[PDB]
Amino acid sequence: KKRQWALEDFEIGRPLGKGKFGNVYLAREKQSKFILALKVLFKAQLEKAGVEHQLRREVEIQSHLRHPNILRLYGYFHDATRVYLILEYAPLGTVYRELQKLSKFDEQRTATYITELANALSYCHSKRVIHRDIKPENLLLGSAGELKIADFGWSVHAPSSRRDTLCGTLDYLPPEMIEGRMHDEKVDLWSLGVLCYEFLVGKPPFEANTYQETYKRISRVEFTFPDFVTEGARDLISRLLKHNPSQRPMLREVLEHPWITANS
Ligand SMILES: O=C(O)c1ccc(Nc2nccc(Nc3ccccc3C(=O)O)n2)cc1
Repeated sequence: KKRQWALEDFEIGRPLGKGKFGNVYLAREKQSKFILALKVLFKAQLEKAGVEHQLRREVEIQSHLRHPNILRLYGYFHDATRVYLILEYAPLGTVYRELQKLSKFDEQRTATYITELANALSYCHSKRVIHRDIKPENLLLGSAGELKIADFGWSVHAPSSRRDTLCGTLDYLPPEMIEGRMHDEKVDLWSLGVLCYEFLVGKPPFEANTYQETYKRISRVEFTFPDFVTEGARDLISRLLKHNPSQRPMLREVLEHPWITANS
C-alpha cells in the first residue's frame, strides 16, 4: 500500500445506496481518473455500536483477499468526523435488487451464482475465513455480471465462538449460530443452501413473520419446496440444509453436484 488518501483525492458521484452507519457513493480518483465506490461512515454512528473491533476486521480481511468473486477493498482513511472505505465498484448493483427485479431466477442463473459463490467461498475457507453473512444484499455484480462477495464485516477466523449480538434477521444463520453455539466453515454452507432456495423460490426457506417463528423454523430445519423447484435442486438444497454441520457437503461436492452442471 503506502498510500494515505483524503476526501480531496475523490470527486464523489451519485449515491449508490445504503443508510446504516453511512452511505455508499460512486467516486472518482482525480489523479488517475479511476472509478470506485467510497463508503462513508460518520464515526460517531459507529462507536455507539462498538463496531470499532469489527469494522477493523472488515477493512483488514477484505484488503488481503484477492479473488474475482470477492469485492476488492483498496484502502481507507478517516475524516475529522468520518471514515471512508475505498472499494471496488460493482457496475450491476446488488443481487438483492436483481431478485426484486425478476422475482425468481432460472436454474442457469441460480446454478451460476451458486458456482461463483462456492469458488469465492472455497478461497476464503482455504484461509479459515468464514463470512457468516451471505445475504443476497451482500452480493454484488461486476461489469460482466459475475457474483461478487462483499461486506466481510461479520467475517471471522474459524473455528470460532459467537458472542455476537446478532442484530438483524436470522433468515441466513444455521442452528449453531442462532442457538449461539460454536461453529466453523460449515456455517457458510448452510447460507449457500438458503441462497439457492431463495434464488429459485423468491424468498428464503425459513422466512417468517417474526424473529421468533423464524428461529424455530431454522433450529427445527422446517422448510418445503413449491412444485416448480426441480429434483436436482431440492437434492442439493436438502444436502446443504441439514442440521448437523458435519453432514453438510464440502464445496467440491457443491461445484460437482450434477444439477450444478445446469450453469456456466
Ligand atoms: O443499484 C445501484 O444503483 C447500485 C447498487 C450497488 C452498486 N455497486 C456497489 N459497488 C460498491 C459498493 C456498493 N455498496 C453498496 C451500495 C448500496 C447498498 C449497499 C452496499 C453495500 O455496502 O453492500 N455497491 C452499484 C449500483
